[PDB]
Amino acid sequence: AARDLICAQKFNGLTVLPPLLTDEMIAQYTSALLAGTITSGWTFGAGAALQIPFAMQMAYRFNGIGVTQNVLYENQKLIANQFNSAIGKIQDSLSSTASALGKLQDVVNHNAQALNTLVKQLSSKFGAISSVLNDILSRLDKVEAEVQIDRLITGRLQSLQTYVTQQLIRAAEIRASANLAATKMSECVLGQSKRVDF
Amino acid sequence: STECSNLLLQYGSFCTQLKRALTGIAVEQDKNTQEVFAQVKQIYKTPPIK
Amino acid sequence: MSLGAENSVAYSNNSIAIPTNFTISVTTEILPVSMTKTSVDCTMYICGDSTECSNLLLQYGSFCTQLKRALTGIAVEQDKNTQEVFAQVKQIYKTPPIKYFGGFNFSQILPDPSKPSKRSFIEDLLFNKVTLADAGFIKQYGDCLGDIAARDLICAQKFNGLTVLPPLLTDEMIAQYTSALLAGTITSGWTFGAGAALQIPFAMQMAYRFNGIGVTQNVLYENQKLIANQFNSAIGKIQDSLSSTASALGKLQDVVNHNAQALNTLVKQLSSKFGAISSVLNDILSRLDKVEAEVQIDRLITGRLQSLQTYVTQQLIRAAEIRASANLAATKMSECVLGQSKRVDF
Amino acid sequence: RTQSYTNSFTRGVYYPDKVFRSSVLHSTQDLFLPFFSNVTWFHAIHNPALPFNDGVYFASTEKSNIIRGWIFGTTLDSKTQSLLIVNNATNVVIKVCEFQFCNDPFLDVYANNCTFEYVSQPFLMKNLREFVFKNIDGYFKIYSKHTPINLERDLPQGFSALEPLVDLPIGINITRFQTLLALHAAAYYVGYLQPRTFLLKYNENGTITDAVDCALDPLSETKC
Amino acid sequence: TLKSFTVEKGIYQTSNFRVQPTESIVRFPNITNLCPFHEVFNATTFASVYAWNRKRISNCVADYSVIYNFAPFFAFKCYGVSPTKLNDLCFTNVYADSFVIRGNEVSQIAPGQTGNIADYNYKLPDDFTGCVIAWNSNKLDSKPSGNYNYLYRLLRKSKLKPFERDISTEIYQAGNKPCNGVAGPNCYSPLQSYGFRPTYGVGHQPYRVVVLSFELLHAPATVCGPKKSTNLVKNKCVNFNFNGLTGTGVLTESNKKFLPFQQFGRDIADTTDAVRDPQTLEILDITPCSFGGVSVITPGTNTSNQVAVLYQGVNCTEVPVNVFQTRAGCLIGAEYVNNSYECDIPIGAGICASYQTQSQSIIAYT
Ligand SMILES: *[C@@H]1O[C@H](CO)[C@@H](O[C@@H]2O[C@H](CO)[C@@H](O)[C@H](O)[C@H]2NC(C)=O)[C@H](O)[C@H]1NC(C)=O
Ligand SMILES: *[C@@H]1O[C@H](CO)[C@@H](O)[C@H](O)[C@H]1NC(C)=O
Ligand SMILES: *[C@@H]1O[C@H](CO)[C@@H](O)[C@H](O)[C@H]1NC(C)=O
Ligand SMILES: *[C@@H]1O[C@H](CO)[C@@H](O)[C@H](O)[C@H]1NC(C)=O
Ligand SMILES: *[C@@H]1O[C@H](CO)[C@@H](O)[C@H](O)[C@H]1NC(C)=O
Ligand SMILES: *[C@@H]1O[C@H](CO)[C@@H](O)[C@H](O)[C@H]1NC(C)=O
Ligand SMILES: *[C@@H]1O[C@H](CO)[C@@H](O)[C@H](O)[C@H]1NC(C)=O
Ligand SMILES: *[C@@H]1O[C@H](CO)[C@@H](O)[C@H](O)[C@H]1NC(C)=O
Repeated sequence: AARDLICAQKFNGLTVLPPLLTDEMIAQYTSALLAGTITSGWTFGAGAALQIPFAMQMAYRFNGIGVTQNVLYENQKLIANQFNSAIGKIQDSLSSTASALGKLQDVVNHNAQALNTLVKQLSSKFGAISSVLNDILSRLDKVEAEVQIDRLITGRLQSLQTYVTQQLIRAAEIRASANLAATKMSECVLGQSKRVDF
Repeated sequence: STECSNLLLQYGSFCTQLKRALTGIAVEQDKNTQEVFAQVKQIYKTPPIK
Repeated sequence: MSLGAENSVAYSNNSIAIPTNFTISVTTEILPVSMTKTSVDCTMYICGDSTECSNLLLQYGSFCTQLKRALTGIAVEQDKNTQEVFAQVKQIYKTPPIKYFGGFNFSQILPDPSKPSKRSFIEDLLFNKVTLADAGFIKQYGDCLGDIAARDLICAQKFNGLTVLPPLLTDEMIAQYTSALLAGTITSGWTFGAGAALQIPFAMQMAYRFNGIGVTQNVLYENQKLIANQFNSAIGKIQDSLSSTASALGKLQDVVNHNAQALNTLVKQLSSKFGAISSVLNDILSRLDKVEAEVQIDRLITGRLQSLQTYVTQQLIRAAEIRASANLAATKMSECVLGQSKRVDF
Repeated sequence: RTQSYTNSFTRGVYYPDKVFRSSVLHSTQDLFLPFFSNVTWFHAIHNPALPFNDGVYFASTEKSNIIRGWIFGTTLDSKTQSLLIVNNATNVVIKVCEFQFCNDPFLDVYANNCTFEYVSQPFLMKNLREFVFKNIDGYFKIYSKHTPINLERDLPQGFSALEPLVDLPIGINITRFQTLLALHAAAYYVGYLQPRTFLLKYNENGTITDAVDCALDPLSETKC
Repeated sequence: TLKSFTVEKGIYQTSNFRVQPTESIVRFPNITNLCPFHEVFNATTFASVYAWNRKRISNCVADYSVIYNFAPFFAFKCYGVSPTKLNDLCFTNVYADSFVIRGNEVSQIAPGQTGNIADYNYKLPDDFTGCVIAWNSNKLDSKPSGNYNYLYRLLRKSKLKPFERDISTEIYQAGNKPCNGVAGPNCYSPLQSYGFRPTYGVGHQPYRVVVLSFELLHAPATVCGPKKSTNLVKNKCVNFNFNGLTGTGVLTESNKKFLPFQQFGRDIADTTDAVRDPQTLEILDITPCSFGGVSVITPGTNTSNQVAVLYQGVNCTEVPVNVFQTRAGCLIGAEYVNNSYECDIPIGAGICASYQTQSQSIIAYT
């Protein structure tokens, strides 16, 4: 077809490295967490996984709220049907609307867009006679081409420093969000939380 | 270009610290994923009865 | 890579698993709080007592005033971090001279008056494990003036205008704050964090702690010697692990290492030309006339100013990360030490 | 003459400039002899000209001082000025002239466009003597070292830094050379320099005691 | 520093103190001979371009103000130095290259240029330092019948490296048929005469060119000019001038082991750390004389005008540009008390200061 943007980024010295954990390993970790929190309750996050029936685990989780356990055992089909309807509505909400996961899309989009900017700065002159290095080298003698190449080197070094600083600030923000997500995984999934709106 | 490299060598160690910063970010991303998802000691499995 | 051992828990409709015995486990969590406070003189760094370089640097505006303001803000922020983490207790509590606390051995974590800096045994091991990189809090200009053996890196940092400021709280003050927190935690419980310290025997305090996690308090009183032995054995295992393996404090070592390495880089950038004819300012001022040496000096000034701005920006980002870790450490000190936390994995 | 081939064994490092450095690792990019190279051992009992390829490392172990000098140049049959090294055991004559030699140079031991002339201290004084000759920008540079060795079987293992002696601004398009032998026999090693990057370690006495060649193997590239 | 007429309570990093130098030392070698520029700049005739004359200048006093009195030139064009600073600093060796070219080719004697002279006859290096002096010689190198005594090469098989000379004349061949020493078809002699005439234009006149190439100071310096040496004093912050390199600092006798070919010593930041005196073979260490930071501890302007001064990181027996010794420097103007209060103005390692009633005064405590 035509020249892709990623091919131009690869040809200009920009590389994307793959992550250490594949998506299958993340899925295996998620499945292990789900199986533990379904079969054993919160006990797998505090030592050995101790099995418990799910209705009894849910009665424990109602005593954690303030409601006595006779409410669940006398209404178990109602909580079961309400949970089934609520989890079936998630699929219908995710099969149509494409605006819930947009935050994750932003984690894609900036990481593309900044890279695209790092290609466009190769087309700038920065006060030199041309943006092509070989045109400067062939069109001028040693001293004048040294001056123009120094101008281009200063401009491209400034662009690269700007990119690295923006990546560092975004990395700090992503690390804060990852610390929050690790706390939420530790406290909501592996236990029951009394913190309001957490 | 050889002349550009020979003039870039006179600018010091900006490239080394830029490479070090990007390497630190790339290590930190994997550390973030590991500290979020890898929280279980054993890979539990659900029983065949559902 | 392997994610872990495969396990299949035997779930059933009417089967439960209930423990019949326990272990008491003491684990170790290391958190950075503060880092090294530095100050940079631009006239000594960029120019180095040259009058012509100073007169050309005066035309560049107020870059160095805002660099000095940023570094002073970071230096104030480090002392604020240390004061926020450690200095939360109101009074300096002391333990009674008789060290009996229900059979629990606290001799490893309580100070002794043998050494001048009143630190515990584990604190001595922690202070000996982390190797400092000879920061400039100690006076060294008398040592740098007398040339012995070879030139040090710290002497070159001092001679090129880079100074390290000492922290406000010394090591014995932080040790005394920590000893006050230990004395309050052992003697009073969680009562000293909510007002006046109210005494309670340690067996009754630990029975309250057992009653907080859902275990009835008759379990402790019928298993007191076993729990005391388990606590003492865990403390001894922490002693052995700190005496044997020397790679558990490395996060704090990183707080040392970067704060040396970046400074070393800031000296190496004085060896660069940045497109000029020489990296020495006096050779430029001697070889050429006024206009050409002014052009070369402008090239050197622009390069050194760019390197100094990169150093200050990296220090600002590192200070933000260190402040986040210090806020986490202050929250953990307020929630784990001054009380009991129901947050799982916290 | 008889040719054998020998490993260089991390040998042939010289001081890059006349500046004292101590307790620091310095990176240089000069004409160096690469590590673990393929040097040629020459036994002389019988002489085609040896090529001069961007500098020559010469090593000798002659105790009785049979070896005497070199005929760097291009034609080596008079007709030019060329380059000449003659030792009289009290002086060195680096007069750029001729002596009307044939293809076999020799020396019998019992001024026609003279541009340059220089007289100095004696040049050639368990007797491994190493020299490095290089030609950069019309300048002829010579480095030298004396080292005692234990057993004379090949080039020894270790680091012996080479120190400069003599700098000459003449020699003009040197491409071949021949080595003088005087008979009233030879065991000389020849190696070829290459443009290489080195990482040199200076100790507290200012002596180069260790070096890393940044293009030998990937571990040394990691070290550099 | 605060750019205001009222200050608030606290510690302010105000300025930096440096011990000013007092004396000046100039150290030059004790060489008395005078350099022979007279037999270089004016002579009977100059050599051709292909056989350019090289003269080595060493071990003499080099005066460059007498160069203008020898030849009537305009442009003393220099590349690594300036013509007005050639007397202060000084070098190892000078080399004078003399030839005669045409006026079109004066621009060809420059670093990083191609053409006919710079490619096949006389090539300057790209990192060349020194000066090129060219002046018109129509009244000395021209004849009405033509001056055919100056020769230049047309073409060569290969390019010319910097600072090489070609003398031998070989008949060029640009074909498969060999010349065999015969200048027949496709066989041309390389050397051709200029043929200078007085009736020619102003760009085709002969021009005498002398290129003075100085090599930089790495060896002991041998050739440089009339700067009067000064006696050497030590253990004092002075302005030193060693062989042309200037600086400010304290010179101390040392125990460094220089090898006999070494002259200087560098640092991690590539500044001079040790130097060798050119008169007596002695090794001296240069250290910067004492300097540091100065901070001002004050209460508010509405309270009082009393201040205290903290000199940061000095064992202050070297105070000038109540005395209390802290670990953060030392304090002037604050009285240490054997008491303990809350920290008002933070200073250093456990020491704070305040403005107290015990006659109001600034006190410092732990
Ligand atoms: C509960 O566990 C503890 C140790 O975790 C057991 O205590 C040990 O018991 C053995 C006897 O089988 C003794 O030899 C050890 O000296 C005991 N250790 C300590 C530290 O006291 C205890 O017996 C267990 N209790 C039950 C009911 O199983
Ligand atoms: C509960 O589990 C047991 C064992 O798997 C099974 O026999 C029983 O039928 C289950 N109960 C229901 C209601 O499915
Ligand atoms: C345990 O306590 C005793 C005193 O009750 C003390 O002598 C001993 O040293 C302590 N154990 C350790 C390991 O310090
Ligand atoms: C040097 O080259 C010769 C050429 O034949 C070869 O036989 C010999 O093995 C080489 N020496 C090495 C690789 O050490
Ligand atoms: C430097 O030389 C001295 C003089 O012999 C010697 O004592 C010292 O050990 C040397 N330093 C080294 C080898 O590091
Ligand atoms: C220069 O001074 C030194 C020491 O005073 C002396 O040895 C030397 O002979 C002097 N040089 C001349 C040319 O007089
Ligand atoms: C240069 O030297 C020659 C040789 O004696 C002389 O004739 C000529 O006058 C000198 N030039 C000047 C300007 O004195
Ligand atoms: C340096 O300071 C210490 C600390 O008081 C002092 O004992 C020593 O004499 C000082 N050194 C001097 C004044 O040379």
